[PDB]
Amino acid sequence: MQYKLVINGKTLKGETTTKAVDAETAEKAFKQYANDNGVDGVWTYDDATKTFTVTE
Repeated sequence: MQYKLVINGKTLKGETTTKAVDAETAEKAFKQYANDNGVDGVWTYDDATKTFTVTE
């Protein structure tokens, strides 16, 4: 499944995507991505749209 990450950061804002077999695998990839880019926010996940959102 294609999962989407919506980033609402202080300085970095946009969207990116990743492909994974399940949501937990996608979450790990996105949490690594956020750490690599210096984003430290709160997360939500909406199973209906397969979208994660992170806000600083």
